[PDB]
Amino acid sequence: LAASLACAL
Ligand SMILES: [Ag+]
Ligand SMILES: [Ag+]
Ligand SMILES: [Ag+]
Repeated sequence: LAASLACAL
């Protein structure tokens, strides 16, 4: 989940 946030942004 954390990585998905960083990736998205
Ligand atoms: Ag991305
Ligand atoms: Ag990415
Ligand atoms: Ag990604």
